[PDB]
Amino acid sequence: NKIETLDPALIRPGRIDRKILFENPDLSTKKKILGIHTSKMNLSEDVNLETLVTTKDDLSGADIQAMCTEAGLLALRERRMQVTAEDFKQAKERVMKNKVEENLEGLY
Amino acid sequence: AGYDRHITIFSPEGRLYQVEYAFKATNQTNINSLAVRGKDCTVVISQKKVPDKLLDPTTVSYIFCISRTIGMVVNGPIPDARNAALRAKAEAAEFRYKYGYDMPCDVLAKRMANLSQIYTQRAYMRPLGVILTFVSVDEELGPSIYKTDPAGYYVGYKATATGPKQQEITTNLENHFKKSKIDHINEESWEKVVEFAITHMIDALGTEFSKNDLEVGVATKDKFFTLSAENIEERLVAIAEQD
Amino acid sequence: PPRIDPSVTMMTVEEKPDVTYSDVGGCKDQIEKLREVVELPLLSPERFATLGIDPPKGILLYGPPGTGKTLCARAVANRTDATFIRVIGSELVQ
Amino acid sequence: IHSRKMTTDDDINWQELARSTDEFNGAQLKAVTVEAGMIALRNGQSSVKHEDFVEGISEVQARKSKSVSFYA
Amino acid sequence: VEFSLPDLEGRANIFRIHSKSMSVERGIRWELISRLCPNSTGAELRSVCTEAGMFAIRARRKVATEKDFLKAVDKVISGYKK
Amino acid sequence: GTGYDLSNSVFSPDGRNFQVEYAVKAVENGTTSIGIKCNDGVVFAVEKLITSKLLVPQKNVKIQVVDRHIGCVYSGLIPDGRHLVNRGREEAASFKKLYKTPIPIPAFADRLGQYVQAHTLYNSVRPFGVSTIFGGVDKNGAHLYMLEPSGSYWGYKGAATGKGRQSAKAELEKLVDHHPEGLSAREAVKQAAKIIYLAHEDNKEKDFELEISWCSLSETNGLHKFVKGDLLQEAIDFAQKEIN
Amino acid sequence: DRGVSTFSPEGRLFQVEYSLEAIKLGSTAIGIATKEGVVLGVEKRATSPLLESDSIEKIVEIDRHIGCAMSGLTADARSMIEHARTAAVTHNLYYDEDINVESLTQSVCDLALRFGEGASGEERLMSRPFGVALLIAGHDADDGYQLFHAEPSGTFYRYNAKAIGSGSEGAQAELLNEWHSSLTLKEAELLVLKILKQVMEEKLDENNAQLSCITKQDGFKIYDNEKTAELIKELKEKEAAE
Amino acid sequence: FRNNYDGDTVTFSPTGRLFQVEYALEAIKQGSVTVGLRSNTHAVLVALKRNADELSSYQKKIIKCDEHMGLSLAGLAPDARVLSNYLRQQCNYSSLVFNRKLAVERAGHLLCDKAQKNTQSYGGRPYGVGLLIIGYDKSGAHLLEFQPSGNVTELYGTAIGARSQGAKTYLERTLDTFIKIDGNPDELIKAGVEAISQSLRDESLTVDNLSIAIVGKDTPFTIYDGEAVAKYI
Amino acid sequence: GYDRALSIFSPDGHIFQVEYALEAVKRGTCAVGVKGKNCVVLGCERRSTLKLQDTRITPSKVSKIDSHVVLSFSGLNADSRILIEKARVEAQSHRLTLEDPVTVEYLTRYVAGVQQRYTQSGGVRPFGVSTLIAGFDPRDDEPKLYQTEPSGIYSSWSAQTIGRNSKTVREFLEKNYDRKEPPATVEECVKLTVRSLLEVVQTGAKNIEITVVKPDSDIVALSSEEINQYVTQIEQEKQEQ
Repeated sequence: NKIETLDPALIRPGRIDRKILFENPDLSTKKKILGIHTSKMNLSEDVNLETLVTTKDDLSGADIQAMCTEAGLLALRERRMQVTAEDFKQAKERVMKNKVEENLEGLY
Repeated sequence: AGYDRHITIFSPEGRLYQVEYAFKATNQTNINSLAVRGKDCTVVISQKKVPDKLLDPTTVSYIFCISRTIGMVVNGPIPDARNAALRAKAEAAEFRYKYGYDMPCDVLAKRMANLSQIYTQRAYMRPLGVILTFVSVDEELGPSIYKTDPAGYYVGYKATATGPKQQEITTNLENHFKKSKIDHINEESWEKVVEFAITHMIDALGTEFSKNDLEVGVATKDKFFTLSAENIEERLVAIAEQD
Repeated sequence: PPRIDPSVTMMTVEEKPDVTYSDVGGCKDQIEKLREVVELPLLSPERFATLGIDPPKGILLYGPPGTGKTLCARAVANRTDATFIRVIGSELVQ
Repeated sequence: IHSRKMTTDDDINWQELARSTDEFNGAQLKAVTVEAGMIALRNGQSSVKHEDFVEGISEVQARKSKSVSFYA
Repeated sequence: VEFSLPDLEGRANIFRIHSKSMSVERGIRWELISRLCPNSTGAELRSVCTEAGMFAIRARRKVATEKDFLKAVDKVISGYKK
Repeated sequence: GTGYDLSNSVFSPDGRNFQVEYAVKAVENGTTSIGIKCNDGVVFAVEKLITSKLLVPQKNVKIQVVDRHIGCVYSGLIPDGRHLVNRGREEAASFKKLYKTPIPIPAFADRLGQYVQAHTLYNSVRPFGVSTIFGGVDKNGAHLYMLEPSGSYWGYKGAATGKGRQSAKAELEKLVDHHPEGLSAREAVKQAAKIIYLAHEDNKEKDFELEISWCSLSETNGLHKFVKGDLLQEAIDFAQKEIN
Repeated sequence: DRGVSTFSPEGRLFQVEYSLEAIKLGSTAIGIATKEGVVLGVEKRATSPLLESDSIEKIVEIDRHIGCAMSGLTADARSMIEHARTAAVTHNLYYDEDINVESLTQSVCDLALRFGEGASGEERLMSRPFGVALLIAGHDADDGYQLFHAEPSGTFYRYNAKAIGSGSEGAQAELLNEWHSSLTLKEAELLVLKILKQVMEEKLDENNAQLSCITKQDGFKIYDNEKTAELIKELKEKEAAE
Repeated sequence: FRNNYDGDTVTFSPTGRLFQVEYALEAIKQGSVTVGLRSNTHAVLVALKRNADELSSYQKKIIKCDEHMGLSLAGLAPDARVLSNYLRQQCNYSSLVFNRKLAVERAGHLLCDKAQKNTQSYGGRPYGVGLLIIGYDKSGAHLLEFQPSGNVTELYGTAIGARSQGAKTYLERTLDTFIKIDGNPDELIKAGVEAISQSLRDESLTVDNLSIAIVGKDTPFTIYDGEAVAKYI
Repeated sequence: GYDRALSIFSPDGHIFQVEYALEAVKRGTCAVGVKGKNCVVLGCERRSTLKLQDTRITPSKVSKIDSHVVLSFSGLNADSRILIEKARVEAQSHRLTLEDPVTVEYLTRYVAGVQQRYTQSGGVRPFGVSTLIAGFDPRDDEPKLYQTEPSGIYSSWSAQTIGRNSKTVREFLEKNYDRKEPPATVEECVKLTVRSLLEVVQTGAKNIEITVVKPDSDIVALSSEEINQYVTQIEQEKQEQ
């Protein structure tokens, strides 16, 4: 994650010229992470992976996994084994609001 | 960081450090002066130190003359003393310019109080390292003592003191006034008042001085002057008799 | 002593290096300083015995590493056909 | 003293080389002999000429270094 | 002996030596390539030659043309973030 | 928390300004100056550092003058001592403007004192690191005062400052017991030359130049004059024989 | 932190040394002073292809016979131009004469000291000096065509061939053997354009490259995109053979 | 210590000296060298002119503020014009109200007043430049060496800048020679050439590298350039 | 008399106050713009988080200096408002003495000249907003769009966008617009403006403000429903594949 602490002698410049940054996932990558968790997760016929990724804060792999995790707690409190489409939308707004909202509104 | 002791701002303890260090500069000369009041007059005595034999005893004075009535006693370095001396002589002259009669005793202490505040309130002016003491004879309340500290505070005093030994001088002045139950000393002639202040001064200090080691100011009614070297010597010989 | 480790070949000994100008070209000041104390004594050392003085006991080279500081010693050693022995401080620490 | 180890023609004048420098300690004066001694070797001279010591003094060191610019 | 960063004249002969081993277009000028990159350690100049023969492959060129060094030098400048 | 010496208004925990103490060190690094206070007049004497023979004698004089009736001399930096005299000279014409009378010594004493004490109050200005010694003759007599970088001055029967002030103060105290009444202006020039040679022990690395000037009543009639002619020649040969 | 009045141990100022760095990070103004005239040129260095060359002008006109260019940061350049034309246009009022180019350069260098913390050699203050390098040309009836350089430090010299900005080391290195005494107007325009193409990063065109000429009778002139392209094709034909 | 004691020129040091005042002297030594001499009448200022390129010109190092009085600068070129402009205003003020030529002794008193104010109040800085000023009056020639710290001293002749001690060697032994030469402007110029020649570690002075200015009673202040100095080379 | 200096020189030769001032422009509200042969268009946006804004009481982000001259800004709002008033006062002075309506070239060098003073004058903070000056000239149908920067450097741009995600949206203006063939229809310039704003803010029916500038001193301000008409036509034709 951080190359400033690594040994500059171990870097040996000219042998390794490739430094690749991190890019944000698109609509295609986010559906891949959802397909793993929602496979065993119960969902109705109205649950689609395209609707959830349409409006999003562009979350990383940690928050996307936590989005489907919070959606499962709504069914446990209501004592039901079938998660409807309203739980995925309700849990998506909670995780989205826990990262970036107004960025401390300002700048005149 | 260390701006509390650099410039004057509100400290976490609520104290101004820059101004408090100016009080410690008052004791650099180690001058212990007391001010006593007679019936119609007031007499003040200040210490005089002459370390160098080349010093002129006539030029060195710790007690200045503001006017023909109000005097001034300053303990500290001369450069900070002349800062308050030029203003005291000017404000005393500006009074009779817009009014025409003599400035009372408590008025000069108030005029110099707001000026000493300018040094404490404003950061670009450092507070004076001297303490102002004004003694005179008021046309109404008679003898009065007003001692203006560099803090800009003034209040009436019976008999005050300064210097590192002021604690020993004050203790002597407390036991004398509590027996007579009066603030000042009741005497007709002003020559006996000089002998009264020297008696309480020697017992508080514990040493003796010569005519060149002391400066005795005398403020009479509607007149003010300073005893010369021959007049101070006469006071030391006169007090030697009897007590 | 039980100090003998037959690892002493870990260093790099290059006799008569064929590299002449690699990183040395373009810098005039660093060349002329190493010509008098290296190229001359490795060529005609007899003139220094007549000169009366001796070459310096050490040469202090300080600056960014890998910039040609090492290759500068190989350039001056080319004309004198001197054996270049480099001791890497990374492999020196054991 | 540093000129005793150096092999020269003994033409060195201590009055000329002393005023040509500015505030050089015992360690800096020793480096002048080393630098000026190798200048004559560039022209193929075994000994060291007295003017070569001036060339070592006229060389830019310890004062302006390699930076010449702005005021002149 | 003190070492300093090579200037435009110092790096003018550095890129010409490294380009002698590789086969590129001789109708270019290496004094302009050294001008695009600011003062930097000579150890970092070796990585520039390794990036010259790379972007030229993306352009379907077996040799590095004049326009190939334009995108190659600008790539290593943003990587240092100095 | 350090930094008390970074400003003039900042007071040390002991109540002593560090910038004032550093101004005294600048006096010890400059050329020393002496003085003699007589009855009918005052005498000033100061030496000069001679770098080489290129210096032309009796041209650049560190002794200043206020009108015709007051001389001045300083020990310290050159621009600090000369600028303070210019303020006193410009204000001397203002006194003759309103009061029509020539400025006396006590009026001139408080004239220069108000400026030095003003720079200690404002941290944005630099105080004078020089010790000013002035004197002259007025209606009441002749007085000699010595100004300090801290703005402190009083009456002095003799004035000694600078680097050689340690050996100069010892000779000035001896002249008081030898002449309790007074001293002539001609003899004071010869005695001031011997004091200069006494402090020359630290200055022996280079040459020396003596500049002596005095103003009195019965002789100069309140006029600032420099010692020249046979008076200067006899004063040099008298002190050189007593010093060795 | 560090004031503008702090002197370096070498006798210089820290803020002045860093002010020259902004000049080498900007454009390059190349010019050559000859006996028959002075040819000036600059590169606009357009990053985005959507930039138009009409608004950006690095060569202004103070007088018919006097002209100057700019390089480096162009923000502070527009202030000095107003003051340079002030002492120039009004010189026709006071002395009713064309102001000397050397006299105009002294007025520009005296206005670069306006910075500082406000000790008074002047009334109003200034935050920082101008980080722009002004190459000043012109012609008079005494010494002929004159070419000076206005530095932010105030030092100025008369240069026969001067390339400021980032082309200080690159362009002046070739001016040693390519410049001599006898020169003409055709040789001056082709030598500046040839160096301007070599110092430019991308391919030179009629937009980013804008030349100029200093004539006695005609005065200061500006070549448009059509006249500039004529010298571009003419230079390629003469440099194609050997 | 070191940079800790510098917030400005006002802050003192335990050694009783100001570091910022001493930094102005370094700009004179590494700059141009100027030599001058006088006896009873005339004065000859020998100054050198440098540049940043061989294709450039040589900036004038001699400012003329008067017909009977002139000076020479070694130091910052643009910052020396600030002190000369004030000198030109004092000459016009003395020639209008007083209608009197400004003396050399009184001229140096007004020049040092500008640098002392910048070294006193906060925010100001002295502009380091060397000044060798000459002139003639009813008394004689006066050459006053001026320093950016406010120091001024009248001398027969001196030299500042690089190799200042080399030119002072000729003036020290010949001090008893040129002082006896009066009314001979040719020998006064030749004496300055031999003094600067011993201080040159770079190259010989050409026609544009040698700037000689002379002023006197019957001869006003003239700046020689080009082939005017070729007779003394 | 506040004399404290601000602008200094960095070790690299730049100014610290100028570098951080440009960061506020990229972190502010993004505003696009285009100009055709006979027309010039300046687009804006609005924050979609909490919107109580009423059309009557909401101040327009594009100020009107003159009938044929418009002024827009992407950046700090309050720091720009001071220059907006000074631009209209100067427009009154330029029309008073010179008897000429203020042009775009004169207004650009004025705003860049005023901002230049605050950068070179100690005691005043330079502005952090970059204004986009547009509009026409008297008896001139050629649009003049000049980009004013807080540093004081100005230039001409046919399609320029400053704000958040500026580096991404500028790539769309280069492909969808050509310098040699600008659109001559006032409706085509509006369509190119919407296409640049659809890649930043989703939806944006009443959250987008578009100002159309016409010659002969005419300005047509598109309403909320009129802007949404161009949004529907572009989105339906973008999804064809």
